Formats: sequence, structure tokens, C-alpha cells
Amino acid sequence: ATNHNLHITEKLEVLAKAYSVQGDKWRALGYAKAINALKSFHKPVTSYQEACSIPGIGKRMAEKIIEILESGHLRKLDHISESVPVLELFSNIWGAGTKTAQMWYQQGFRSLEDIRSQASLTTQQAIGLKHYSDFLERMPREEATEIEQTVQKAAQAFNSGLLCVACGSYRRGKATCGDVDVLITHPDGRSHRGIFSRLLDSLRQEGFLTDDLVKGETKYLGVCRLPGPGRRHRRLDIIVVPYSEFACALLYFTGSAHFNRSMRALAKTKGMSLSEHALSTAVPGRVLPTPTEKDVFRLLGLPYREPAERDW
DNA sequence: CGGCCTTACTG
DNA sequence: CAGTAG
DNA sequence: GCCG
Ligand SMILES: Nc1nc2c(ncn2[C@H]2C[C@H](O)[C@@H](COP(=O)(O)CP(=O)(O)OP(=O)(O)O)O2)c(=O)[nH]1
Ligand SMILES: [Cl-]
Ligand SMILES: [Cl-]
Ligand SMILES: [Mg+2]
Ligand SMILES: [Mn+2]
Ligand SMILES: [Mn+2]
Ligand SMILES: [Mn+2]
Ligand code: NA
Ligand code: NA
Repeated sequence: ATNHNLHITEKLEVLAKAYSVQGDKWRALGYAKAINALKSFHKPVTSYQEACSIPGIGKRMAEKIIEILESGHLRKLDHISESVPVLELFSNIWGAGTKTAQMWYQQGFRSLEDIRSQASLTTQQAIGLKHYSDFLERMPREEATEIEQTVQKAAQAFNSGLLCVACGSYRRGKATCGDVDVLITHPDGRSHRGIFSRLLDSLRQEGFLTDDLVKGETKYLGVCRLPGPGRRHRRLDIIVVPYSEFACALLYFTGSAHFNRSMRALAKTKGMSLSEHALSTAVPGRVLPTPTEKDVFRLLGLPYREPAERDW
């Protein structure tokens, strides 16, 4: 639905993002969750006592939601270090995180021009810098579809049986997608092998793939651009998995990230372990049979949720 | 007090 | 391994 | 940050 407390979240997001880019990950996680809670809430919040009651919101956070409701402002925001805007600028480079951002800042850099001419850049960071603007824009769902079909087409040319599905935000039904996450497998349980590498060659020779960021056993993180004019470069992620891990692979890749974390966390409390490979029992333990996503929720004693309902 | 998901690539 | 990322 |  819609957020009934944007006047609150909007202010907290600024602070959460500040801590994030500065390296205070755990505190930033607290705000991130506090924020997620406020958003998905039946109606607007009105009181302190009303705030604390909400899971994910404690005394310190409740206080802040108050200052906002009463002072209409968050004094804390008035003291965010002047290095934050630059740290955010830097970490928006794919391949560069909080540590690299702080280092560059310590060395005197303040702008991308500074980074381009003087900073030391890993191969990935150079690619991220080159597509800085493109990677900041979420693409129209329709374009996400075009990309999925492109990979599926190139893949099925090797084996018409190969199953290709765009997961991530796409499968969750979002209007726009930051990238395209394509899962590839095969019902025969063995044909998925021996393609990955050749598939990337096809897409590469075809001019579709323009830059590679990470190439591994079953995962690929790269960059693509549809043919024709008016096209931006888009991030593309592909994972090839054995059909026996389909349900878990699909569940993982569909996300959301926070949804995955919660689900894995729950599994953990029940003496189980959840990954993109399988759902098991604490130690490794035994692999529980999971033919479908629903089997995962069931085994975890959770009511099934549609992909569109997995925001967190 | 102390975890806060879990796995994988890069160098 | 640390850093970054899905 | 929050929570067990
Ligand atoms: N367990 C886990 N799963 C994750 C994590 N990050 C991502 N995933 C899973 C869940 C996530 O759905 C999937 C794709 O990750 P992206 O493509 O990076 C983010 P998307 O949701 O696709 O939305 P977009 O911003 O692209 O429009 O990997 C993480 O930290 N942990
Ligand atoms: Cl985190
Ligand atoms: Cl360009
Ligand atoms: Mg995505
Ligand atoms: Mn992705
Ligand atoms: Mn471009
Ligand atoms: Mn694996
Ligand atoms: Na609380
Ligand atoms: Na980055």
C-alpha cells in the first residue's frame, strides 16, 4: 500500500544513510529496520508509547519519532558530517564501498573528477565509474522484460529446455528495476551444466554484454545494453543452478534481501539453515526436500507469501 | 553482553 | 584474509 | 540503532 509516516521516515532515512556511508553498519541496520516498520504500518503513528510498542522501535528511536512529530524537525540531521555527501558520491561507484570511500576522502578527493584523475581504481570500480549515471537509474519494467528475453533467447539456442526466469525486483512485480537478475536451470537436472561460459560468449559476440564485473562457478555479474539508440547500460546478473536446488535458488534470487535475511534468521532460530542451495538442519545437518517455494515456508511454519509480498 | 543471513568472487 | 556484492 |  502507501506509507502513512513518510514525514518521519524521510527524516530518518537521511540519518540511516549517513551512518551507512560512514561505516556504522549495525546502527544503520537499526534505522533501516525501524524505517521499514514505520512504512508498512496500518495507520500514521501518533505517540511515543505508541511508537515503542512497535517491534523494531525502541526508546532511542521512539524519542526521535517524537522530536519529528513535535519539533517538526530532527536536530540530529543538523550535525551530519560534511563528508557524508562525498562518501555517498564515492560509494555509488559499483565496486567501491564504505572503506574505499573513506580512504579516498582521507586522501583529499572530493569529486568524481578527483577519482578519475588521481585515485587508484580496481577493474570493477573503473567500470562502475564509467557507467556512474546509468547505474543510478532504475529501468522501466518493460525494458527489464526485453533483457530477460534476450538472455533466454541466447540460452535456449543451446538447449530449448533451459528454463530462464528474471527474479529479483522484477519477479516481485516492481514498476522499475535497478537491474535484471536471471536464474537459469533445467528440469532434466543435468543440462544446466556446460552452458554458462558459452552463453556469455554468445551474448558477448552479439554485442549485448559490454563489461564483466564478476565471473564465478554459477554466478555472473556484468553489464549489458539493448541494441539501437536511446539505450542506457544496465547491470545484469545471471546464476545457473542445478534443478535440485531450484526452489531455494528461486526463493533466494527473488528476495527481497531483507526478506531473505528474516527468513534465514527464522530458520536459524528453529535449528535450521537456509541458503540458495537448500534448507537444512543445524550442525552440517540434513537437507530437507524442497520441490517448491511453498515447501520452504511450510517447513519453516510460515504462511506462504507471493513474490509481490516479499518486501521485508 | 553480543548477534544483527549466508555464500561467493576479487586481489 | 578484507572488501564488496547478490 | 534493536532485540533476545
Ligand atoms: N541473503 C541475501 N540475499 C540477497 C542480498 N542482496 C540481494 N539478495 C537477493 C535478494 C534480491 O532480490 C536478489 C537480487 O539482488 P539485487 O538485484 O541486488 C536487488 P533487487 O531486489 O533485485 O532489486 P533491484 O534494486 O535490483 O531492483 O538477491 C543479501 O545481502 N543477502
Ligand atoms: Cl548489514
Ligand atoms: Cl556510455
Ligand atoms: Mg535486482
Ligand atoms: Mn542483481
Ligand atoms: Mn551508457
Ligand atoms: Mn553455490
Ligand atoms: Na519495541
Ligand atoms: Na558501491
